Amino acid sequence: GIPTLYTPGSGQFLTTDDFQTPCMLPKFQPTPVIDIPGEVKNFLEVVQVESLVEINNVESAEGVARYRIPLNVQDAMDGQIMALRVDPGIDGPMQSTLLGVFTRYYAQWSGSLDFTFMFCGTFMTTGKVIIAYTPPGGDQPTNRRQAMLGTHVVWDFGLQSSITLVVPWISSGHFRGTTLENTIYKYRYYEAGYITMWYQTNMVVPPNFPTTASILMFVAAQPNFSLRILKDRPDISQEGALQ
Amino acid sequence: GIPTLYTPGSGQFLTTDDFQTPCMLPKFQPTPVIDIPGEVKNFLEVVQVESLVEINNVESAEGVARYRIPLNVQDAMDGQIMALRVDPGIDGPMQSTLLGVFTRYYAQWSGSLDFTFMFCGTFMTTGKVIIAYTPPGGDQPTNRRQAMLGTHVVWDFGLQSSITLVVPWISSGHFRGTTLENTIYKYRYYEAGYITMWYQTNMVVPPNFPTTASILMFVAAQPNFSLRILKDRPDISQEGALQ
Amino acid sequence: GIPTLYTPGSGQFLTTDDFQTPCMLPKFQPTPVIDIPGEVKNFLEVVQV
Amino acid sequence: GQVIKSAVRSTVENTVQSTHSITTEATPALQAAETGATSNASDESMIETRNVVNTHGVAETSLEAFYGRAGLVAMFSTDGGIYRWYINFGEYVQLRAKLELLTYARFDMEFTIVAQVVNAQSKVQDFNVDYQVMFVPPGASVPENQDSYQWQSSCNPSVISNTGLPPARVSVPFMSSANAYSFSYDGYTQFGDTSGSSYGIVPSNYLGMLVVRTCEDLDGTRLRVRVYAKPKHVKGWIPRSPRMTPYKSRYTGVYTDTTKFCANRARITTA
Amino acid sequence: GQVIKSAVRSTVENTVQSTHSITTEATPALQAAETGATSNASDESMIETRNVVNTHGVAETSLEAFYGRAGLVAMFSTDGGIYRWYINFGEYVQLRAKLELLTYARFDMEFTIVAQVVNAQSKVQDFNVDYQVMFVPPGASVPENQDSYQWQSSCNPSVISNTGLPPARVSVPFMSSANAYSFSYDGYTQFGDTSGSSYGIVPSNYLGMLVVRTCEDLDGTRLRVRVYAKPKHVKGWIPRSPRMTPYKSRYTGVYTDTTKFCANRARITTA
Amino acid sequence: GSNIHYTNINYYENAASNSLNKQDFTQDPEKFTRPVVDVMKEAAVPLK
Amino acid sequence: GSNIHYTNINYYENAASNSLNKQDFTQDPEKFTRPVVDVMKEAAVPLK
Amino acid sequence: GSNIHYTNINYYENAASNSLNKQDFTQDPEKFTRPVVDVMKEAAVPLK
Amino acid sequence: SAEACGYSDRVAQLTLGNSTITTQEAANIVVGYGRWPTSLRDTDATAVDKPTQPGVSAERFYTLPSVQWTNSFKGHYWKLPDALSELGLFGQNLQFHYLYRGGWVIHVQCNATKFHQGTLLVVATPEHKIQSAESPAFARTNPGEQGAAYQFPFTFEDGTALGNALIYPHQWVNLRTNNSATLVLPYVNALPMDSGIRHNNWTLSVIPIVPLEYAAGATTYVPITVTIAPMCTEYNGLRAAVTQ
Ligand SMILES: CCCCCCCCCCCCCCCCCC(=O)O
Ligand SMILES: CCCCCCCCCCCCCCCCCC(=O)O
Ligand SMILES: [Cl-]
Ligand SMILES: [Cl-]
Ligand SMILES: [Cl-]
Ligand SMILES: [Cl-]
Ligand SMILES: [K+]
Ligand SMILES: [K+]
Ligand SMILES: [K+]
Ligand SMILES: [K+]
Ligand SMILES: [K+]
Ligand SMILES: [K+]
Ligand SMILES: [K+]
Repeated sequence: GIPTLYTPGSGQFLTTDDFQTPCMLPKFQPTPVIDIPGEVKNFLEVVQVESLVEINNVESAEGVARYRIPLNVQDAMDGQIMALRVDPGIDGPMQSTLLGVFTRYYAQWSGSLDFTFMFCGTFMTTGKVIIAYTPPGGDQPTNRRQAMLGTHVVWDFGLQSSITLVVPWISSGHFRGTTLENTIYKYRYYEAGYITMWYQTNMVVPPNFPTTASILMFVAAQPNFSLRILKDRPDISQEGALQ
Repeated sequence: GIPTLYTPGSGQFLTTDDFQTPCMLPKFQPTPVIDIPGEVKNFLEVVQVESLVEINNVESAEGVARYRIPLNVQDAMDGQIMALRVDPGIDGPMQSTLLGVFTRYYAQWSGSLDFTFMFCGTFMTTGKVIIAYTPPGGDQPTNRRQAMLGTHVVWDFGLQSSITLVVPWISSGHFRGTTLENTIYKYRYYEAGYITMWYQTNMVVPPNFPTTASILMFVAAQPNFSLRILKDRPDISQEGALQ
Repeated sequence: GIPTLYTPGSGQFLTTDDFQTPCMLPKFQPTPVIDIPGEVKNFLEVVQV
Repeated sequence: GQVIKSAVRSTVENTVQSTHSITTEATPALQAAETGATSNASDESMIETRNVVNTHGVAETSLEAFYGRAGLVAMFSTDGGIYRWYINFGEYVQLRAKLELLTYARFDMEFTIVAQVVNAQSKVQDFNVDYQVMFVPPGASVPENQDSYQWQSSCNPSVISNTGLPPARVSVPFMSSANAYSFSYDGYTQFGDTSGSSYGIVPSNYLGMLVVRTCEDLDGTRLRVRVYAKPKHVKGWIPRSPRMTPYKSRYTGVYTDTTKFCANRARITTA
Repeated sequence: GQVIKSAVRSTVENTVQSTHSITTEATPALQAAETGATSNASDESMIETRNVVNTHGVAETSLEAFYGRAGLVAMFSTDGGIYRWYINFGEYVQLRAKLELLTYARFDMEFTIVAQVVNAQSKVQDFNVDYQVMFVPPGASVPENQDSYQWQSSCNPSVISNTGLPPARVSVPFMSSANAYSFSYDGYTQFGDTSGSSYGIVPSNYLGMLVVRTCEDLDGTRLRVRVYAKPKHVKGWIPRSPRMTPYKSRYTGVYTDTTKFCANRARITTA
Repeated sequence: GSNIHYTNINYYENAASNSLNKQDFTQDPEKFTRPVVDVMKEAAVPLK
Repeated sequence: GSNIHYTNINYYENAASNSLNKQDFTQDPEKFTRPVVDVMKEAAVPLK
Repeated sequence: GSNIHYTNINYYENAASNSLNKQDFTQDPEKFTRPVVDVMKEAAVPLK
Repeated sequence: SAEACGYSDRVAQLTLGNSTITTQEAANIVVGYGRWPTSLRDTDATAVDKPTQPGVSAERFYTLPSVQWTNSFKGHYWKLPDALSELGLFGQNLQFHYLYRGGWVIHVQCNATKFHQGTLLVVATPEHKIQSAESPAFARTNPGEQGAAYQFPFTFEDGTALGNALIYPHQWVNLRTNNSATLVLPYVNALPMDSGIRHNNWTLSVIPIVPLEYAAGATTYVPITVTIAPMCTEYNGLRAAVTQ
């Protein structure tokens, strides 16, 4: 026999190990691979698909209503419409999105984010709103003047129903942790900032028209987005074995 | 010694493993291979050989009589002669055939089936019968009109005593399970259909001739037939060790 | 270390096994083979007598 | 019939420097979600960007990297020296939820078995015992007792190991009669039956059972067994909407209705 | 003298598209089983078929794939620290029935031995002990006791292992004095004797016995042993009609007469 | 990252025995992100 | 299915020690299915 | 019988460590069976 | 025309030695495992003595006593070479030698009329054991030229299914179609040669699977006759005559 010296690690079962092992059916010949549409090779292909943000997560909103950002005819100027931390993996409106679910399967992320909004009022309903991304350092902007100093887009309601605000990757490090859990890891260190929306002018409507309307909010990863360090999704759990 | 790291599986005895091992008699020299007729290299060669189906498996039929399909002079038209599920591995008339035994040594099968029938009445006895294969979806056909809508052959008794009905492989998947056990696995999913035989005209005989005759039923795998996943044949069992 | 998987038979002592093993005297040099009459290489040579 | 190409990349996209744009021609920001298409607005078109040669890889999100690790699929204790486990991945939710992210998938699997002896009070024992795990395909006879003849296993594959040896491990090929396993099936298990209990399960996903025993009888103790499965050489099709409700049953995707996924906050205007 | 060729294939036969046929010439469906030949009617001749490039393999039904796995052939407990097992595969029916599917066959074998200590009540013990398995060819002296001189095993092959080590395993070549083992023999074991007990057994199939002992005496306990055999490099001739009745004896194929193989149904016209 | 050079020999008969695949790339996501018949250029309005 | 490339070196003296054969093909079954002297073509009647 | 090809590398310094010899032939037994000075052909009488 | 049109002619003539057999209602001819009898090759042989090859004196057709297809007929069988061990020079050569090797040409005959119906399976089974009894009787394992009646046809006297006997060289005598079956059999064994008084390589069985029936008043006495010819035989180990 060839002299050998076995080392530490011998006999261990590392769940992420990658060895060759004897097959239970050495001569088995599988069915042929047939042509099936929709092959996916990497989940980055999935997170780049836009999905709805559960943005109106308040007590008064149940089910489907939670996807609608309320808009209404104002009687004052420069008012706020919504606010949200842009971090894709933290608990909140983003957690149930495609981007959020996969981000929650990982410990770190990087990349620009695509936040698209679609106005759903009547054809006659007009308006202009400003959507801004505030890079980290302080608290969310308190008014439109402060918000507009950051990255932003001014959206004019019209034939093209939607607008995109790209939250560009602006970070000190190449990656950020996906959680902002503070008590233990002090990961608040990684906060990516805020996205806020304000009336640029006002929502305006004709006589007897609905004075309230909705905006749907979509989010997806941009082409420079990636994830690292797989981890179990915190949303999937159980008590005893299922029967 | 060369550094090594032994892995999970070490020391295990997988019955289907395939390693090289020291020989008890390293210098032993076996007798020469001599010329013996009938060499077989693959059991597909065996299942392609026709064998008798124990088709008349009823209380009144014992032993050899169970291989005979009863035929008799009719006094009504379009009557049924026999019926059978075509599945080669399930309990029933097929289980004791060559095809059935080997199919029962495996978990999955695929391929067309050859069902051949030989008429054994007198030379003067005539008749025409229709044999049909009903692909799955419903129950066995209730009458000749329903049966003839499927794959079929019309057989005319004559000099050539036999006829073949090919039950072509018509399946959603490339393979089917060999059992239709439902309570646990819900394999009824794989049912391959039915084969039924009906009088096309009538069995006709001269004066004082036997008014009953027999048909022998043969079955075999076609050249596009194969089996996968070896398993123990359910028919072979024992209580204690044999002495 | 090179990943390995040890198999059944490991540790067994088959009397007819044929492996290489460390020598108790690795540098030992035996006496020369001298010319001795009657060398036999196979016992078939004996049963033919 | 494929009108949309799918070129492969080994790194994420670079950022190219961009300058201001004041025009009535190009309007990258204007979109129309009604089309069903995700926005095509690029970073460079929405703000002035710098050059970034981005070498970030994409490996850890590949199907192989995502699925390529072991997860618990079975855990049980023998009774009378034997246990029959129907092979299915619905008992333990973590791996189950992962698989349901795809509609169809082909993959081989590496099964790892970790076993030890425990007493009546479920206290682990330092006791080496030989155990046998036999794969019984559908249609084959399942042993009723620890000493039944089926354990001869002349055709059924079996793996015999010892609680004193490292975990047992064997690979299995893509065994379905189908051309891919299905993790979502909107149909019934058989013709002629429309009962709810036969809905949503594709029988071809069930390849049989694993029956386990100790080769000889333990005195008052039992064998505790954990089975782990690791998908390998994964090919997948049609990504699915992720599970967003707790699992309740092993064989069905039944769930408890809910009015929210994430927790509520005071107001939509306060992040 | 071979007038029928046997070309080899690695996949099953393809299906070629066919069209209708209305003629008095070709009549593929008409057959004559009396000739002893299996029907030669092809799918394409009986119905209109489509093209099917069938890549299904034939590997798992090859003799090597069918026989190439271990099966139990012996199981016993020592008595007085020793046990003598006559090498024969008639005690355990699964492997026995498989071998009888061929009339003649040549093959090497891999024997695997799994042993453990059990007490008087047949309860397994966690006790490592050295054991010896000695192959005693016919004509050699068989030890009467656990400490007899034959255990010196200077010529007889022996394998010494421990219940604390993995199962012992050794390969054996095709050892028969014949040019193939016979799994069916219509003859007697000797000239001058026509007693029924000497019928149907070919002596050349019996290569000797395996005698087992613990190297030293166990205190009140016994050694439980299982011997598995795996045919390798199989060459076979003349397929046989499969066993269709339960086995009753270890050395003969005697059986209980029966009037049916499959269970009865109400009528031949109801599937 | 991954090694540019490393052992890659299969010891077993069946491909199922092989270690994990080592490609791990991603592909253009258009079949999922923009499965539309008419091309809608980034610089133009989507609908007209 | 089976690997197109994989280790195939024998470590032992006797062929009996070698791992399982890796051919596994099948052959024309005619010697069992149609062991007749006169050829009976599929398109013709068997007996005349 | 014996393999026509198989590993044959020595891992140790001394030849005593090597595995068994693999020749195993036999030789003309004349030195034992017919150790005589005068040739006695099979077809002739032994003594004259 | 037969080889041209691709069919088998119903007439046949078998000529060996000083014997000729004819039939006008055959169903082709079966050649077991597609192999005609062949001589022992120098590379397969082990017995070193020059063999005896009797030629035409033993390679000819021997007709055995006929058997009646009675109403309760279960079938009949003959062991080979046992059945011819005491017939002609084949029998003498078999008795005077320790070793024997050879093939066979079997012709089973059973004619009735176009007013009769019935079907016989005619099968040649290698190593066919008569093991339905705990201790098989010599009278049944070696019935001689008279052959023996089947007692357990459904289980083929060996615990297998009668319907699967088709895996062995066979033909059928289906009265409406043919009145004879012909099988050419090569020597089969796990050895180059063997003793003709201790081992029967083949067993010829004629089993009714469809009972004999007929128009009322037709001839009821229908015999079955077996004619067998050794083919390509050789013997080694000459000594005095010895029978089992
Ligand atoms: C002899 C050693 C035993 C090792 C285990 C062998 C297991 C064989 C079964 C393989 C099937 C795995 C695929 C199942 C995927 C479907 C899952 C589900 O829908 O629940
Ligand atoms: C020293 C280690 C012991 C290992 C076991 C060696 C066994 C040697 C005997 C080999 C004979 C096997 C062939 C038997 C086939 C015949 C079976 C039967 O008819 O019952
Ligand atoms: Cl969080
Ligand atoms: Cl927070
Ligand atoms: Cl069944
Ligand atoms: Cl059923
Ligand atoms: K790049
Ligand atoms: K645009
Ligand atoms: K985008
Ligand atoms: K093919
Ligand atoms: K034809
Ligand atoms: K056929
Ligand atoms: K001559």
